[PDB]
Amino acid sequence: IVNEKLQKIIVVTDGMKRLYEYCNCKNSLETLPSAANYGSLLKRLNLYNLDHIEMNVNFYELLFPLTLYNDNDNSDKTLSHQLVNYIFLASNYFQNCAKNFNYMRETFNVFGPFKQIDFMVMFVIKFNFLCDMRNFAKLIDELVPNKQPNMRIHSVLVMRDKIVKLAFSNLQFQTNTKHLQRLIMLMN
Amino acid sequence: IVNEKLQKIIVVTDGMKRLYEYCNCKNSLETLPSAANYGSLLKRLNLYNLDHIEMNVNFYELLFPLTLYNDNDNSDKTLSHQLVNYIFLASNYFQNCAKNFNYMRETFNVFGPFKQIDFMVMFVIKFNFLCDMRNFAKLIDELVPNKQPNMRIHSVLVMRDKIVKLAFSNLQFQTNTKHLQRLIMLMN
Amino acid sequence: RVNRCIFASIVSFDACITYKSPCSPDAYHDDGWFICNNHLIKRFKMSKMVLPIFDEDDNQFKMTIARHLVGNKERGIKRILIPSATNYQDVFNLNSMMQAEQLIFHLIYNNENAVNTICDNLKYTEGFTSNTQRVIHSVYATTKSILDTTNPNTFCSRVSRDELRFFDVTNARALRGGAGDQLFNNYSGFLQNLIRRAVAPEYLQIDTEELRFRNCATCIIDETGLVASVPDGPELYNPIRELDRTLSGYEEYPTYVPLFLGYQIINSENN
Amino acid sequence: RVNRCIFASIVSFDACITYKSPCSPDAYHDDGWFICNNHLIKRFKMSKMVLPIFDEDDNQFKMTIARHLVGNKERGIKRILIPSATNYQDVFNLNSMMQAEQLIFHLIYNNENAVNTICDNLKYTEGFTSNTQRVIHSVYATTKSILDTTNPNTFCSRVSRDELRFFDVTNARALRGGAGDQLFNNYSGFLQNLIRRAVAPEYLQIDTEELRFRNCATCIIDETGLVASVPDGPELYNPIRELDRTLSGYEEYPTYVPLFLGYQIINSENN
Amino acid sequence: RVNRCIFASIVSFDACITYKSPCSPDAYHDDGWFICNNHLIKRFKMSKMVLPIFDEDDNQFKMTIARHLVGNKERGIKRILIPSATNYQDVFNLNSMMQAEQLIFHLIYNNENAVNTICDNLKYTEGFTSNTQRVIHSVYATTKSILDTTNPNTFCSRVSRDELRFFDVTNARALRGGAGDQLFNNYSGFLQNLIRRAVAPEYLQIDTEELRFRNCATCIIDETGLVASVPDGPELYNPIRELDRTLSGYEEYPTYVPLFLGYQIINSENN
Amino acid sequence: RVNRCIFASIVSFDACITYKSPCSPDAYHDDGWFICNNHLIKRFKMSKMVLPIFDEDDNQFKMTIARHLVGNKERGIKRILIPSATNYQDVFNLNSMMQAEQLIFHLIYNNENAVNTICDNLKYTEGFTSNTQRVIHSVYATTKSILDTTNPNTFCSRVSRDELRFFDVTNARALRGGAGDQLFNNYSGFLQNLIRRAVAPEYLQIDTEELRFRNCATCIIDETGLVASVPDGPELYNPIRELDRTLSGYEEYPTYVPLFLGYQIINSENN
Repeated sequence: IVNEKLQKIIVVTDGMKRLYEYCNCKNSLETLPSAANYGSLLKRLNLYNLDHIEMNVNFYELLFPLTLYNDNDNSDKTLSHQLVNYIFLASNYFQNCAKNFNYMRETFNVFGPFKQIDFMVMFVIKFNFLCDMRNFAKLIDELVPNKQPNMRIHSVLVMRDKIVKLAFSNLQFQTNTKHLQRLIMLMN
Repeated sequence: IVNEKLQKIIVVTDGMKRLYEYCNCKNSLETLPSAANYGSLLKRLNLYNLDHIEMNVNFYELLFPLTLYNDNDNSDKTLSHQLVNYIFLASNYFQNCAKNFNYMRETFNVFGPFKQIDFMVMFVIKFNFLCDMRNFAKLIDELVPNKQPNMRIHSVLVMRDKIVKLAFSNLQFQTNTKHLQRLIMLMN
Repeated sequence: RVNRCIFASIVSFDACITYKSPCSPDAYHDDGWFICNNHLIKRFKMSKMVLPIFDEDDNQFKMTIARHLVGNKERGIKRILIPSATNYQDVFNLNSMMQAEQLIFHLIYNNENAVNTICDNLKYTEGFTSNTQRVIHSVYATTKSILDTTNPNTFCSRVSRDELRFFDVTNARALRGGAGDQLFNNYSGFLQNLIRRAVAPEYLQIDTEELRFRNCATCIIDETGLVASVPDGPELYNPIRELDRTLSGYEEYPTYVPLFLGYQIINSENN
Repeated sequence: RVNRCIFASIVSFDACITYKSPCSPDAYHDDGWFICNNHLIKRFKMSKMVLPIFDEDDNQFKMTIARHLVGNKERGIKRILIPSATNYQDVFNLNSMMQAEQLIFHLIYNNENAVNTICDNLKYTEGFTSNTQRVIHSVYATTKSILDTTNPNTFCSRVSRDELRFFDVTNARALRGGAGDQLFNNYSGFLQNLIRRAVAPEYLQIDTEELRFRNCATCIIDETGLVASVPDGPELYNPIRELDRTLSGYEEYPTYVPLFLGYQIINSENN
Repeated sequence: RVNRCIFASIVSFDACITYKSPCSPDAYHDDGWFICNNHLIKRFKMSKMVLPIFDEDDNQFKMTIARHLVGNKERGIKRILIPSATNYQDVFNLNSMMQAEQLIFHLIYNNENAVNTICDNLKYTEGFTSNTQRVIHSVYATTKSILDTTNPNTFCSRVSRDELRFFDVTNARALRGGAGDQLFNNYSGFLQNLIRRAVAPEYLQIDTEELRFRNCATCIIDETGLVASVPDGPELYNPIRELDRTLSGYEEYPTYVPLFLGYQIINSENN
Repeated sequence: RVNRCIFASIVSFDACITYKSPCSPDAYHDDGWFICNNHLIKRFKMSKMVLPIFDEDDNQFKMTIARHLVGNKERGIKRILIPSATNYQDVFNLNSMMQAEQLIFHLIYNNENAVNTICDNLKYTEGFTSNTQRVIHSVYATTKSILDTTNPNTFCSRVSRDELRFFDVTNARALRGGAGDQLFNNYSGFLQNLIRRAVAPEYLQIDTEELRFRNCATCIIDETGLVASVPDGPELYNPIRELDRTLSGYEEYPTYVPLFLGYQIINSENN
């Protein structure tokens, strides 16, 4: 059920931070990623394989854990509004990022020619998003696994998620066979 | 370089098969999951969590590697239309899986109440499709790293990815506090 | 045929001095606004206007939109347009207008105690029983008749929750966005209808499409009500021979400041 | 009485096929621009219009301003309004337009190599010395006599504080917002004058008073010239019976998005 | 006013015996088909028909489509509508019709060897140089003046690469869906044009929306050319008083098998 | 000459305000259908039409066939044409339409409890005994009069076990064909007759010949009532000038969705 995904995401945040990712928390999500604020992170990550990163993102599923949260009864409208503003902010941020990959590619290439610059930018975006989610989770009070949902938040999430998925799908791009032979040997 | 993606998808598939997933690959892509083929898989999976799974599928990213294999010059038209047909087939299979998720959930949970039911169903879908993809890769002849784009193939892939991702998006959901205590204490 | 301005039913129920009716003729239209343009500009710094939405097939569709009347040097109180129940009596100098206007405002903000006080204070005047009581009943009934339609609850709710006009995407640096839409719902139904029909979304969401009319918001919702001040910057300009001759009419692009705030989502089902 | 458009002298220097002169009558006005509105909308994505600056004393003062001619889905070169020196031939594919158009564009960008190549290749054609030589001389002379006046006035502006036009993007963080101030300054005097008269600043400072018109930028300067890409967000929309019956003249408020970028400074003496 | 059928210019190149021309006036319509339906039905088991596409706002759009004429018990050779260049000579018994029809088929099939053989054989016959030389010259000129227009290439390719029609989206455990579309790319320009105009897509993709006009495939491209065979099952039936009286006209819904095969998508810029 | 629709006897038995009976002129015909076309389309997503079946001896024969009225984007409940007894009251909002319609449906689905509730609630109304009771008798009696013709049992069974219309040949992925066929047997005689005449067979067996008309099915039957879903694919499109000019009436073959389901076997003695 939902509690499984919630706890899994919490533990994933904790463990991924413990292994490699570290708080550069001076920067929030309100604006684009700041290469000047990530030179050290880029240099660190340049010495690893990032090819498992992919251009898509499960924004709807990613924010689904935060969906199930409330105290007993509707004490105030603060929770739902806070979440709505968060959702619209996230949608705008992702769309602007997707629209402006050329600017970031140029900016991060200026710091040096690195092969995995695309995956670097993608992970920068995701890490900023994760830190902002970490803070907003620090804001909230309590969650329950009763899985009582809200229709309006659900619809807003679905629509903005469709926009985000289409925006990332806009990604198109233009322009060692011994490894193919090795694969064919391995399968056979 | 795109060849990074080539080798990355190849090695990810190879290692993912090596670790736990044993090839049960006789069935083709023109069909929906069959319980008789996956009962033992579900039973063994029950004890290993799969919440890592993302509901969405990177259709275009998944199918991009096999876009770029072609002997120099127009060696044969067969590869082009074979790839196009495979793309359409996978698209329709994914569409039908998304459309009829409830029936498959029921047909697979009839054998036992698990907490990863839909997770296991999506894992089965992805694993069977990936086995079919590995067989199709075993079908192909040779590749090149020259990275020549094809407007026709790319346009087809883009449109199909848009449709498939939207259909996946339409998937929705029916509309222990010490965990959050630990999370907040970690955050502070 | 029938005027639809809330203040159109203003009556100087002194039994001696008659009341005026300066409402503009257009108030009788079925726009949905419950205020005549003259009342709109007098009681608030607002001016009704329309924005058209075209297409590639030459289709017509349009919505209401408001306009500022506040200048630049005006600060603080003068910058408040539609205050909340907390700060309206102070900003509208209730001891200045007709008692009927005072009753109207107390009703607008659900100020029942002020209603009862004004009623039982008027009761003491001589000659009230003749016609002043019937006039006060008529005014109260007219106000309630205007109010009930806009309310979502009503008697038989004709509710259609299809327009997702959430009213807040401002990128407010402070992570306190949870106040804009937090308000605008604790208000009177008439206030909510007026603000909905007054300000048009900068970002439009229909089905799968996204539209942008203004790159950045213009007004903002705050605890003291709607305020016509773009956040983090000086206010916008408000203007209230040979070179001109050679510069003939060239689509002057009027410089007055409209209203722009919030996001609109529309499902396929809604009309 | 005399037209002042560079394209107004466009002529097919073949002596056989007639040439077109679509320049509108307004191109005879010495208002400061140097393009006929027809050529402005044809070659560029611009449409002349004026904005009046009033005050509280009802005084008239108007300034030139431009308008978008791009939709939403157009990308790449289509988003460029005025290309830079390096990226003008590709966006204009000069090989497809008339040779006189190519010569005029080369003169505008001061592409001396292209002008010399066109001239010495035109030396080869037969009948050139008869009339095509004199036609090319007339075209070149007119182009020089139009360009020349601009360079002093642009130069003098680039000398002293009289009107400090800063193309610095507001809200310095913003987006790319490149300080292409010298890329503009790398434009020819005609291009610099055209862009100055086309786009107006968001903040204006007269004497000591401060005036603001837009809360955010509209266009942006890039290495590919002036591109109408709103910073930090999707581009704005460009539009290019019963309910309509009840909606009368209600201050239509044109929805097309005009140019707004940069910062201006006004000294007391300017008029 | 002028017929636009390839077979409409059939000429008996003997200068003695007259020739026939049974083309109906339908060939004068510029619908995209270049064969009078008489010649199409006579040579091929097809018939012109158009299926119009509607919308929600009452907008009209129509697209061409073909119709089967083969029977049920008819199997094999007769089942083929458009045979391939490999298997067209045998199925159409070129030794049966006039040599002009054979020339037309060979030019359509780009059988240059047959054209050269027919020309050099016609050289020998007595009286050929009198009139038959120029007769065959004019016939060949007309044939090529059609063929080039049919092909996308011509002197310069006037191709509208906007509508993407695949023609083979089927999946019935063929295991070689990639083989089903091997042809349609070896066909001549006119052959490809005619086959595309004849068969309509079961699935249509306009940008973001998905539409469907059939449940399952109708025909299929075979190595021996186009065949009026429905895959995955027995062939559908082909038809070639009291109850009728008591059941008046109720939209008969004609049953003759139409054409449905392949997949289509439209780009963003296409209109 | 006499009306033969179930909804023909629909009445608003208030003794003050009359009712509506917009049953189409075909309502009087003995077409075998027992619902007038207007009420059939309004209450159900069905459209009566005629399916002509010919032969090689030029023999005319037409069989009952319905047509879809549902679009594509509609999902779940809306795709369900004739719901079952367990899933019709929820989808048919009985408390909305007039009581007589509700009773009609209750009889249709054997909902005696709702008939008793309708009667006992109707007893409470004033003026009931005056004419309300007589009209409830009239409506109920006429409805039962239609029902008996529809129902096969009746008093004397006029059933001819000749047409083996089993209402499934689908080759479905799941081995539940014996279950889909197992359904349709819980439906009343009216429901079974209506579903029989609505859907035309795709496979028909008379004597020894095997008839086939569609390569694949059209709808499917579930316990939740008659639902329209093409097996294993997208939903078929529903529609609900120069090219038109150049394309004349060419057997348009309109694509409105016809129904198809079931395997038909006809004995030699059957007529």
